[PDB]
Amino acid sequence: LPAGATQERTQKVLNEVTHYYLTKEKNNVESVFAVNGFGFAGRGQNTG
Amino acid sequence: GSDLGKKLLEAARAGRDDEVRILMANGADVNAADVVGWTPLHLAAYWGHLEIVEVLLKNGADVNAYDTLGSTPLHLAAHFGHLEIVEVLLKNGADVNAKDDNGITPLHLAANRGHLEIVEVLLKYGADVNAQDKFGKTAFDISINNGNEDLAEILQ
Amino acid sequence: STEEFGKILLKVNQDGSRVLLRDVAKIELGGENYDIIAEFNGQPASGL
Amino acid sequence: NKFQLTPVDVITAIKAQNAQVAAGQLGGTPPVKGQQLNASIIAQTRLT
Repeated sequence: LPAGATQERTQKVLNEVTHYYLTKEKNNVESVFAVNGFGFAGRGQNTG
Repeated sequence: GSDLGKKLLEAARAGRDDEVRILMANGADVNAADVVGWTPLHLAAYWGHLEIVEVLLKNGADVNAYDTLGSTPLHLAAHFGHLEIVEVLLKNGADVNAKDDNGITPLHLAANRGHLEIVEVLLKYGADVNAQDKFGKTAFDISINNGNEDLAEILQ
Repeated sequence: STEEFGKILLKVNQDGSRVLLRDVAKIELGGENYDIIAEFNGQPASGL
Repeated sequence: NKFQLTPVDVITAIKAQNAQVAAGQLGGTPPVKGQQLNASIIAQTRLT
């Protein structure tokens, strides 16, 4: 998410991502382990 | 300094009901005391051995025996939630308003740990609700400090 | 316990009333840190 | 001596006014719902 983005906003996007995989890829995906506040570029509320 | 006296103290602590009965018959002193003034009835009450409390009282043990700091079997029974033992001690004429060296009573100790059932039984046997310890604290004060509203209601 | 932490006497007022820690704060068991939220198919999760 | 001061006052003043202070964040975790902004709080930094 962009600069200053909050935990709550990032959780909405991870929920959209989680829902997609358990819906449009229901046949292929077993589970989604969503992690709010950690990325490979860096960590904080605007990363997941 | 009797050998059978020391065995009874150790026996009554571990909860050996049959070994107590044997030592009673062998003529062991029921009112034998520790270095700290604890009797078998003190230890039976503390560790919560009901049958031994009943057996010791049947063989003429001092129900109001006090340790070197003024605490009685009822203090220990009431403090650590041994409701059945509190009833038996009180049935055998235990001093419900007994003060230790701090002025602490069975009602204070029961209220401290929020033992509602024990508090209500102590009150039935005529526990002084207005009794103060050396700091001027009542059971009600203790209940308020701990944030126990159920217990505070009972003492009001 | 939260109860014992609540009883911490912060000060005694001049009138003789008591200010306990629970009179100035809420007291609960929580995390050391709240910067990471983990989920497994949308439901709360931890892991190793 | 002219200002009634000693090396103790100097050392005390240096530790206070040459300090790097941790001051948390705006919208820090755990946040309230609806929080729009997450931003680092900058207090005193080391003198340069």
